[PDB]
Amino acid sequence: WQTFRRLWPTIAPFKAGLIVAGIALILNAASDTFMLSLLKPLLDDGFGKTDRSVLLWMPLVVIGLMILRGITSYISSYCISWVSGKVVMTMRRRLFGHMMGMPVAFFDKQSTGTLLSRITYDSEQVASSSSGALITVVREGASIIGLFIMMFYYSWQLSIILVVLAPIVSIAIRVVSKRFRSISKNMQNTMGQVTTSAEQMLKGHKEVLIFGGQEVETKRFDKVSNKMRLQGMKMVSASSISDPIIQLIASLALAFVLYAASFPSVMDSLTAGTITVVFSSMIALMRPLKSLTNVNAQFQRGMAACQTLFAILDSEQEKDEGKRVIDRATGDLEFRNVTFTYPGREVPALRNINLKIPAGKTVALVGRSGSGKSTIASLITRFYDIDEGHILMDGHDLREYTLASLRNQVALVSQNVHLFNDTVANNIAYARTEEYSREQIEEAARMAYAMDFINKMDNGLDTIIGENGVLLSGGQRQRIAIARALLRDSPILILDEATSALDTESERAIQAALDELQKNRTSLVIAHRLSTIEQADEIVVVEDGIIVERGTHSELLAQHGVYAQLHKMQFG
Amino acid sequence: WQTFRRLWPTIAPFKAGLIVAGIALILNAASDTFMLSLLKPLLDDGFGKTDRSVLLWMPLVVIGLMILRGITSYISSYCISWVSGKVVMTMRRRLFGHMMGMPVAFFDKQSTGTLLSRITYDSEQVASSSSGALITVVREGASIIGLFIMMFYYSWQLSIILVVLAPIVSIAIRVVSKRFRSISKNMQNTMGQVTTSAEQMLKGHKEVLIFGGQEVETKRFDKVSNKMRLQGMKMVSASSISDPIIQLIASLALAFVLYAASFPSVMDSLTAGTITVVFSSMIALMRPLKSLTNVNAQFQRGMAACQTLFAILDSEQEKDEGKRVIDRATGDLEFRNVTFTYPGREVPALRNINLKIPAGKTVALVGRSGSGKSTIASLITRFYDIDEGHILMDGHDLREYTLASLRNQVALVSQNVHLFNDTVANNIAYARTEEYSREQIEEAARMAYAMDFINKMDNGLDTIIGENGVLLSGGQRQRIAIARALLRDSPILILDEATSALDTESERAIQAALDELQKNRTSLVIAHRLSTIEQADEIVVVEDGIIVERGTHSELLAQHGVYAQLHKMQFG
Ligand SMILES: Nc1ncnc2c1ncn2[C@@H]1O[C@H](COP(=O)(O)OP(=O)(O)NP(=O)(O)O)[C@@H](O)[C@H]1O
Ligand SMILES: Nc1ncnc2c1ncn2[C@@H]1O[C@H](COP(=O)(O)OP(=O)(O)NP(=O)(O)O)[C@@H](O)[C@H]1O
Repeated sequence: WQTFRRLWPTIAPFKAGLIVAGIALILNAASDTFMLSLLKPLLDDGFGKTDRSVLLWMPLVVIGLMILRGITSYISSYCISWVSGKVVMTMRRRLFGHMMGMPVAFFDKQSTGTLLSRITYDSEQVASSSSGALITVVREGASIIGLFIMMFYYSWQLSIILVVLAPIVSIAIRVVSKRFRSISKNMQNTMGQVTTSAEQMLKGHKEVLIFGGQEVETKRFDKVSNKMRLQGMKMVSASSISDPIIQLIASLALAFVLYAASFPSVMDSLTAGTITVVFSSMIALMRPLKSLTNVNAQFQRGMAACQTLFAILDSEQEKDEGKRVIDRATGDLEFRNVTFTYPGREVPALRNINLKIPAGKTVALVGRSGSGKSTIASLITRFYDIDEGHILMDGHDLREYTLASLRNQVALVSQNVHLFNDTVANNIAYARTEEYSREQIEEAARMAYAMDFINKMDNGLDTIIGENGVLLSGGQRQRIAIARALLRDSPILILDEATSALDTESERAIQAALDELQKNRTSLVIAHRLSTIEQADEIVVVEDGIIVERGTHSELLAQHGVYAQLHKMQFG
Repeated sequence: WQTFRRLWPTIAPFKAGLIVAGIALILNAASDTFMLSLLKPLLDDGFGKTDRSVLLWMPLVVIGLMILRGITSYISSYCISWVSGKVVMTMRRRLFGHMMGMPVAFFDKQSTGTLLSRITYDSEQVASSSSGALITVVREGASIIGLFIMMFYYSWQLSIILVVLAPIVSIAIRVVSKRFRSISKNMQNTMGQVTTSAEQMLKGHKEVLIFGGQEVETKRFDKVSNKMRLQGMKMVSASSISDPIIQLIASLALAFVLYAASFPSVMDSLTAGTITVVFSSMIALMRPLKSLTNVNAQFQRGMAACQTLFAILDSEQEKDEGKRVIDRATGDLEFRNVTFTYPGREVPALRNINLKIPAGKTVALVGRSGSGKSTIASLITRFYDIDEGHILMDGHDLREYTLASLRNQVALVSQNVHLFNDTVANNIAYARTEEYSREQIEEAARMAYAMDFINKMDNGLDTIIGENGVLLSGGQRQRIAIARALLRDSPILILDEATSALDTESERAIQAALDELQKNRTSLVIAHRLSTIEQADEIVVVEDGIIVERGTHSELLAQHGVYAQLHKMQFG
């Protein structure tokens, strides 16, 4: 029940395997009563049954076994492997999704590696536990149930020995079990870190070469790798001494039987009938119990694992939700005295900031490399659901709106763009339906000045791109990121320094293209190369987390207030 | 021997565990002969030995067992878990390193996820195999050796049955074994892909939200996850039917004994002495063999795994090597008619390109967003060890030089910069020795216009940065990447569009800083914002994979050849 219990819910839909495998167990039990009912007799009494028994019962061994034994063995493996494989893969399925249901700074804090690990490794653990362990915890479990209810009344004297050591083996084992849950848990995170250190290794290849520390890396790894072999070794050894100690408690109630057989049987009451069955039943029961211990380890490993990720899944959906779902979008972006800071208790990266970007209009964000530009940029699309103030899209605040469509009401080109490992078409197509017309993309790639090189590379939009635009120019990439963002075609379009690395001529080319389209929609462009703002409906000069000037390329320039300054630095 | 064999080398240094665990096995065997030499007698003959036997031999059961049994159980677990834990973690250790010993487009082609996976998952497999399997393949293995040499001469008649089914069970099993090696192998890659799809998930979070396809992702995952539960299930079921089929061959030679016991024993020669021991020995031998099968599975899983990564490690060190190791570096970069293309058979991204950058001089790379700029940039530091031509640092070609110091002869600021998850200090410090003076960095961060914001954020250089500069501005990051690259202080410095996203004023600030330092060293700056080139010792205008103009801001401008064009587009 309880934690264990809370896991049965996800196993429930798969219980058909549990039962079918338990029924397979039973049938092999029957196959044993018959295999005993032929093997021992033809043993010594062999030349005593050499005719009728011998001959006529040979084809019943091959059939008794093949049929029952064989088909039942494959009934067990059959339904057991199945019940686990599904609960495991269905487990990791549930996390994956929950993971991305973790909006915000979650992904900011911990290394992606630890998360990645959780899916892979943690799920696998809880898997083995559910299947093979439930089968034996109920098998050797029911074996212990029969032997204790047997010695119970059948020999109330020796059962007064079981009621002195049963609670002692049970308590000593409950404890070793908690250190099992724990040692495995830590064993997990460790495995997780092995991952992280491995990701960095690869992700940072370029660096690591000129870096001048490939070995500094080797070192970091050896330390983590090792902390793994020893993390686990820690548990395995803890489990090894765990067995012989329980043998002690077993060999204790059993030796107690020998002490009461020297005096109490020499007082009858035990005789050669009970000093045979109560003792044989003792030396027997200690075996299935001293097996349930060795497998308990594995059951814990997984159980503990369940609870780790049971919890990670029980975490909080950083995806707060509103209600109002809109399909239309006149991009009437508006937000007042919105103040903002990142992980809670620190110093605001954006103070009392008021601003309105009416539909069709183009508002720009320029300021010192460090003012909340990119911040507010991403803050529009709720990535941080605010600090204190009001941000509303058409009179309605982001919250009033459903995160879902809200984010469907905007296209973006993040300062540094991230891409996938598909085809050009796709990296653009993976932009809402993931399947539009070959036209839209053809067009988008063109109205993004890129159809020329797309076509230069064989396979065109069908060409495989570098994992995160690795096998091609950043400009090319950026353009493509602009492509994607342009094709989607939203009412509110944010281009966070979308020019970043561009052939000046090519740049201005897009600029023209932009003007042509953005002429209707609401556009919020935030770049540094002023050249692409001189003709914006309004420019928001912002420094040190706070806005300082709203004006036309003209007003600003004339005003000589830090914008002008930058427009001076413009050249020289 | 062979593949299996080739793995023993890495297990060798750990064989002390193998032997100590085998000696522990033996000792438990002796503990069994004595446990039989007390348990059966006190069984029925209990009230027949109720005094001397009973009493005086009880403390020898508790000691016989505790001592031998207990200490031997912990001797087995002890040395076995150890031998594996080391061979596994030492395995993944060897790959990790080899992995980064894979210079070039390796990391370009396949998803980092697959590699990451290999370490984690593949190593674990070969681990279990080595330990638990070698123990039982030699245990149940030697058990089969004794039973076959026994029935051998002891009953040459029934041994003429073993020499009819032994080769049949052996061949049927050798085959199931190959499908074990295979099904596990594919099972691996699958697990690998589960990883990749999971990485993308997280890495692409930002996207995936505005993306508008969180569920498209869910779908991709379910398909891979599932392909996993079924990949493995495929093997497990294949193993399940594998057992009952071998039971068939066993139940075959055994039933043959019953057929020759009805007529041949009824011809003596077998009688009730041999129709008891040869048959008992038969029904016995089929058990340890029908166990070696079930564990063989696990042994294969790992064996196959060894060979997968045995090979991945046996791959080619894309790190070709030279000989000449230099410590000094007057940055005399020089290279003629060097042509270059990427993955072999395609169209050159750099043609006959000749260029010399003499020590102290500053050569710039500008051209259309698509010309081999970043390419040659990275080509200097050998990342692609060339196509056809000559690139030499001080008369000596890159090859003549040792990759090692060669890359130590240069500092770089890649178009898009990659960072780690340490402290500011470190992301800069991880730049050769990984431990310099607090000054150098203080200075580097300053002479990189960044000490101001570094100090604005609490903990300063001791502050924890975002996994790959996530929790701070790209400008800030870029500057830091410049920091790192600046502190190292090399003779040849390449700044690939190092300004990318910078506060114009801040930009020019660095520019000044650059001039001050680069005044002595050899500097190759390749940007787009021309403003930071107007005063370069020479500007290399390059378009469509080929150079087209070498001249001063002046000559070029005056010449009116595509450079001027760009310098016109400069504004407007
Ligand atoms: N995750 C974070 N945690 C704390 N502070 C942050 C975080 N992200 C950004 N900041 C702060 O916000 C500013 C950087 O972000 P932002 O203002 O969005 O950059 P940006 O406008 O793109 N600047 P730049 O890239 O230099 O043009 C600085 O004041 C940072 O200290
Ligand atoms: N790994 C690669 N495999 C194949 N082609 C590549 C690869 N990397 C770059 N290219 C080609 O080389 C050019 C892009 O690289 P490069 O010329 O270095 O960019 P760049 O000069 O930095 N351009 P930009 O970033 O736009 O200023 C294009 O013609 C690409 O198709």
